[PDB]
Amino acid sequence: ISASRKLQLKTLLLQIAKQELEREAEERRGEKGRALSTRCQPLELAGLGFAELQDLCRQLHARVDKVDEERYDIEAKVTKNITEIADLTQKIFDLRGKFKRPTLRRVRISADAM
Amino acid sequence: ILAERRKVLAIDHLNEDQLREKAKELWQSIYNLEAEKFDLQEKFKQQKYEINVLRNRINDNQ
Amino acid sequence: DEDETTALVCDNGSGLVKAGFAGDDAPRAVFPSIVGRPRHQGVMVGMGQKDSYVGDEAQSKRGILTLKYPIEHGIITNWDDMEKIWHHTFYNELRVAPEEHPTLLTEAPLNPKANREKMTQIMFETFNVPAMYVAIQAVLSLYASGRTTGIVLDSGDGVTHNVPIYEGYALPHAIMRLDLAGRDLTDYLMKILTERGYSFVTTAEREIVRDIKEKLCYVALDFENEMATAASSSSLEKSYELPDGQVITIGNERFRCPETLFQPSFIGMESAGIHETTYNSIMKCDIDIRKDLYANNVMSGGTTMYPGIADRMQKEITALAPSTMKIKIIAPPERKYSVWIGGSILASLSTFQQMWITKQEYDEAGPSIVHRKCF
Amino acid sequence: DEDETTALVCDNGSGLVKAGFAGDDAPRAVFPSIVGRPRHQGVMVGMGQKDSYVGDEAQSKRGILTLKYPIEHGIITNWDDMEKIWHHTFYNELRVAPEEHPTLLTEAPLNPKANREKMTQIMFETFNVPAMYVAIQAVLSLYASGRTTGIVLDSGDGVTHNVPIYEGYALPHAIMRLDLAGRDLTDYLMKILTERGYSFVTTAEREIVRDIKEKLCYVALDFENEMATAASSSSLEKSYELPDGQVITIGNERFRCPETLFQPSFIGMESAGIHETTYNSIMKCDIDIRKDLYANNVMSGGTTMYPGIADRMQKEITALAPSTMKIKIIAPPERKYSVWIGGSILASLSTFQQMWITKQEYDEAGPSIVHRKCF
Amino acid sequence: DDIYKAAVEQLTEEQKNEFKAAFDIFVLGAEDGCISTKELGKVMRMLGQNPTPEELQEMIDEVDEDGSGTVDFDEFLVMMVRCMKDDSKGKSEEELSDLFRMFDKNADGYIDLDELKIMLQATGETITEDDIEELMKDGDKNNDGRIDYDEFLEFMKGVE
Ligand SMILES: Nc1ncnc2c1ncn2[C@@H]1O[C@H](COP(=O)(O)OP(=O)(O)O)[C@@H](O)[C@H]1O
Ligand SMILES: Nc1ncnc2c1ncn2[C@@H]1O[C@H](COP(=O)(O)OP(=O)(O)O)[C@@H](O)[C@H]1O
Repeated sequence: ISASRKLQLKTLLLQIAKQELEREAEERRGEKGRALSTRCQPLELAGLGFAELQDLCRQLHARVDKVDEERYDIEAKVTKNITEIADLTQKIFDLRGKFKRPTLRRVRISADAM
Repeated sequence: ILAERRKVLAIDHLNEDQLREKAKELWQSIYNLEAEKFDLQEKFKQQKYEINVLRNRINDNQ
Repeated sequence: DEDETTALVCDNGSGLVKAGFAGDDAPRAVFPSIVGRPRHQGVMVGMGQKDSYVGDEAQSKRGILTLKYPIEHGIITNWDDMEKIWHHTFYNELRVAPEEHPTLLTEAPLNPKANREKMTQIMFETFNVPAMYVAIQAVLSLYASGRTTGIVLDSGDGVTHNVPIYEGYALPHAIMRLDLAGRDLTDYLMKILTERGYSFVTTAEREIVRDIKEKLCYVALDFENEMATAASSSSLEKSYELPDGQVITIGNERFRCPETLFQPSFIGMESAGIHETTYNSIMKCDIDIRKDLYANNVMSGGTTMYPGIADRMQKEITALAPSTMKIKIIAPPERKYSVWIGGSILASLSTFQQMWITKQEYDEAGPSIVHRKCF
Repeated sequence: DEDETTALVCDNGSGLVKAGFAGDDAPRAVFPSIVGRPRHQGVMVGMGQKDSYVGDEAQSKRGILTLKYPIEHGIITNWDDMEKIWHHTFYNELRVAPEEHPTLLTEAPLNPKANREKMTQIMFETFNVPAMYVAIQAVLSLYASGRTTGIVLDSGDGVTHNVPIYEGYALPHAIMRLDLAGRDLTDYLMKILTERGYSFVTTAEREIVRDIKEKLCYVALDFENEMATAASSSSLEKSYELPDGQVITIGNERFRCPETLFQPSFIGMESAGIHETTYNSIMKCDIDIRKDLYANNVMSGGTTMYPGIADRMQKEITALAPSTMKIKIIAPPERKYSVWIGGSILASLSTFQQMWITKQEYDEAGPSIVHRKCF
Repeated sequence: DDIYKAAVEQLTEEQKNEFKAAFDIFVLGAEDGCISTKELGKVMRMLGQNPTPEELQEMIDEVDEDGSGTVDFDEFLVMMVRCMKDDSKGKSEEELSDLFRMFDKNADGYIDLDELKIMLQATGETITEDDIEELMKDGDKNNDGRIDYDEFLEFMKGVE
């Protein structure tokens, strides 16, 4: 098989993944917007007096504390996977290094020149 | 850490105009923090994908 | 010649020293472990001449020189001669020297420890090397060969080490060291060629018979059948050209020399041969090791260039080995050079950069440091 | 990662560890309860190599490792080793982090406190499991076996439990902790195979004998006539292939090993054996209980997979038992895996959702809580 | 055809300018603009490759499909990327990891033949019975029947 068929299909294959990845990002933006509407609903502050506005303020204090408690735990979970990835990646590098490390190089040229 | 990170509003001694503005300040903070949670959750899932791929790569080269 | 402080690598035996720089997959040049001296009285003047000759100089002017080898069975007995050989190796021909480069040496696991102590002292005090490491020849053969496991028969010039390695670890209880090597095979050959009417006694003659062995000899997969024909027919004979235009015609001696590897009794040694020796290095290891060592018989060093050695060894081990089990042999073109090559690989590995003795640790501890820092 | 926050279940014996998630019908993976460590000095560099290997890694790399068992006849004495086995189990084979799931572990109640206390502590403090539950092996075996009443014979690697249960209740005065197990059967076989000319004294050798036992041995309902012939004829010997290709044949020794369970004097133990111990557990229960236990002897754990064992046990008990009555053995295919299967069943029962220790109650009380919340 | 177009697309401006300037050494001047094949060894070295005489001859042996005795400029770029892999950037592991995940619809850690076919047919390019398998066997260096994450990264290095 000609190089041009093989290269164009792996090229087209990567290009479709790029379109799908751009969609993943748009889908995440769409879902984040909807998640925000329901997770952090708007304040009905207009038309309220002192006691009513204080209740909104107290509710927000509880809500900001809760959003950081959950954010912190999620942040820790993201961090845990990053640490495991760095460790798994190094194990892979050493297993693979054993296959090519000791034998691959650009050598024995001066051997003929001399 | 959370006590240091959470924002706190003045409440009991504020009048209506002050309370509307203070309620607004945490609302936007919460909104932005919920946005971070969403993105962190998506990052977590993408990183979990990489984790299982890597666990298999170790066994595949061993 | 070089634009980086790469480690230098030297494989110093009783035959030749292979040398070059780390990162290459071959030595840059070969330096015979020879110091030559005139055995005649000079008559003419204005003739140049040396007090002593080394390496290739020693061989090129050998017609009137006696040629001596400073190394015996892997041990330097004359290190003043090795310093002259090394000075030439480094400063005249390879154009690199320990003075501006770290240096790796290759050695057997049971090489007398005092020998490493002296080589360590020389490279640090005579050649001013900034750092050193002395590596196991079997390790170097396994890196060059693409393996972490196997029995390495390092076939030196004066001794064969025979050490099993598994998963990168030594299995020292199963080392079967044998006092049989390429230089002893030469002795057998010259004695049998003497029987045919071609004695080899003096230096020029000693060098010729070594050269005959390297170019004409082989082991073959079956000695007795090879002899049934070689001892019966001239069709198995080969005429070798001697320096003066005369020739020597050699018959079954062509294989009887190499055969000493399988029959050490030929030179008076109390041994069953290299295949039995390899077998015991495998067989004395635990049974969950044995399968990996049977699958990895690694030939290295010299004499492995003899035709039929891969087949002779695999078949003899298979015969000694349990049935069902698969016996495999590694005998790459990186033969005779694989110890040097492994030295290049090891010296340059990133995993080895902290394994070097620096010329700080050396002076604080002295030469005996090699016994604690290398192996 | 799962479709429910299902408990994870891990059955950690002195032999092997079976693990998977609650609600399945099998463990996802089985590991030896082994942590292996190299007993050799490394020679090559950049070889990777762990300080310790666990489970199947420990067995696959065993050629140069000493293999230790963290569990001693049902008791974890080395909890650092069990934490590593568990991390491997949970993250590499089950692929589920315990932080999001309750975990159920098992032990005999006869176990002298430390096992349930440390099992609870490891999962709460090193894995941050949200909840814990240490289960009874007899309970788990009866659920897996389809019984509420009967005697659980779990004759596995560590200790034989032999605990009777009636209408879901323990009858603890009748439970006889018995120091006769699969691990002792292996040691006996290593010694009698030594007499035959095949010595087994090292770790690799111990693992081989265990493999021989598991594949070649049987108990026989009639060992006396079986040995009269097996000890007289090669026609009853079975060949086993050793890792290095050598072959061992085993004759009356094949059953002689399992026979120890009925003849404990073979290993120096002062015991009546498992059939009489089971009988005595039945006898020690009230007279209106005895009949239900005689009719419901239930096999679990290991060694219960030997040919002739269900018949050997039923006949020995029948011989000790009174007339008129029918003595019966239940021997489900969920043998050896029955404690794990029971864990899956128990963890998932609605009537067992209040039995879990939460990771709140644990910290307020500490690990001694296991004595108030589990049993 | 498309291999020749792709080699042009993959070489950057600071590189293609050197390739044509050095490659023009193939014509002596006041001739016919032939651009001969015997000059390939010289240009490999002029552009920074460091081949042995055997390698210089191999570059020559791999050109001249029509027996014309010449090398065109786009043909040269194709022959150079097969000798000296001067692609454009060539991306990264992070970029291909995120893209890998898109083909791995079932999150199995590899791309099997069905995913490979769906992703390609989805581009509008017609996929025939022997296609897809031809790529799988290219990426699948270990002959395991699929292209895994590691194999994917090797397979698509230099792909846009
Ligand atoms: N065709 C051959 N026949 C016999 N011996 C050989 C042949 N080729 C190489 N050798 C031997 O190789 C030896 C030199 O290389 P080597 O022993 O590997 O270095 P070192 O002795 O330092 O380990 C010499 O003894 C030489 O005779
Ligand atoms: N075919 C067999 N022959 C002899 N013994 C067996 C066989 N199958 C299982 N056993 C024994 O089972 C023991 C494992 O005990 P096990 O019941 O699985 O502990 P746990 O209940 O905690 O999982 C091992 O010693 C093994 O030899």
